[PDB]
Amino acid sequence: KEPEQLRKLFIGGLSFETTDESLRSHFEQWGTLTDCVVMRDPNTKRSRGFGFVTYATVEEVDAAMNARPHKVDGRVVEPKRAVSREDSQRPGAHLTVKKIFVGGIKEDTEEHHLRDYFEQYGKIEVIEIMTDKRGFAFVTFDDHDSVDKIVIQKYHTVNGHNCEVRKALSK
Amino acid sequence: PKEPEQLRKLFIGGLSFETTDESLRSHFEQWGTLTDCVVMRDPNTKRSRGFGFVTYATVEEVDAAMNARPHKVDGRVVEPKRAVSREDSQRPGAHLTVKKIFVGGIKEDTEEHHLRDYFEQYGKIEVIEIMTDRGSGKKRGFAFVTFDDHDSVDKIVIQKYHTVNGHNCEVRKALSKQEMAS
RNA sequence: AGUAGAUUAGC
RNA sequence: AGUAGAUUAG
Repeated sequence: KEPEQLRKLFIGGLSFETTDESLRSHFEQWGTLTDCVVMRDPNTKRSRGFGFVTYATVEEVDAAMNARPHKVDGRVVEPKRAVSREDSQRPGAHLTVKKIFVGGIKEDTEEHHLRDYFEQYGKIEVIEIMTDKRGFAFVTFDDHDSVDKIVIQKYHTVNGHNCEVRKALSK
Repeated sequence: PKEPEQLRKLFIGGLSFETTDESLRSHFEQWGTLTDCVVMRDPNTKRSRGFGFVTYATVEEVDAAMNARPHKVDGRVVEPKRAVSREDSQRPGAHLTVKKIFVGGIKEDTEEHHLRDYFEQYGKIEVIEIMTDRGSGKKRGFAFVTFDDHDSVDKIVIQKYHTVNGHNCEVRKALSKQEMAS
């Protein structure tokens, strides 16, 4: 089957009223839910303002993301690809961005190589190979979910060779 | 439509210093087609650095090569391992040989057969141990699995996600009680 | 002494 | 409390 982590969305900005039951009845419009939970404060039992929805298939996850915007219990909420507990500890893991850093490209790698591999994740806006070639490049998408789909994957083969993918940064 | 290059690549450690790209190739193409084969050399001396990489066309061929250990290349037994990505190679101890993994993030209803059901596919299991807290009696949220061949572990840690009992869980090479307090 | 690729952070 | 799951080191 497909790994649980790839079938899970993080839902940001929940209302205090939002429950496992209310969250479920909304997001089950886009598929079957293997799990649906609001994270609550262990001591107060207040909602902590976010939850998780898990579909049976990644297709259903994709459908829910394609049906943005999402309003739950009177509140616009923010669904994003669920970053694993391990990757969540890395700085910038949770930023909403449209641009990725691509490092480890070989010297004969051209722009159409990068386009051929990254098209599958979403509409590409801009590709820029760094010149001085220094072995890295930048790709800009029009939808942050395109980036999120990319960084939850481990390997990326461009022109027959692995390369590392990171969210592009401000500093 | 291939399989990622990183999963098709083996690190070959301990090469004879006379081994070349071609001699390394003629040995390892006995187990399949090689999309690449290289001896790593020092940039200034051009001398061999004592290790290389071979990449097969399919991971199936990688498995065949690993199942044919030991491998003697140009008179010397070499040590082939799953090629750890440059990114993962930067963390301490990434290349140490272990048969035992730490498994963290298992739910309270996760049983011993759940762990065995998922990890069997990587190799013969020797020992599974779910950690229960003394003084409380219930599960602590992690476990340990011991395999019979380190390559089983190496095949596990080059994958990203591991769904045990319907939930993701993290896998790390196990360190000793001493090594951890440090 | 030894078996981890290093041209993987933009003007 | 209010947008990252600490029951993830024996």
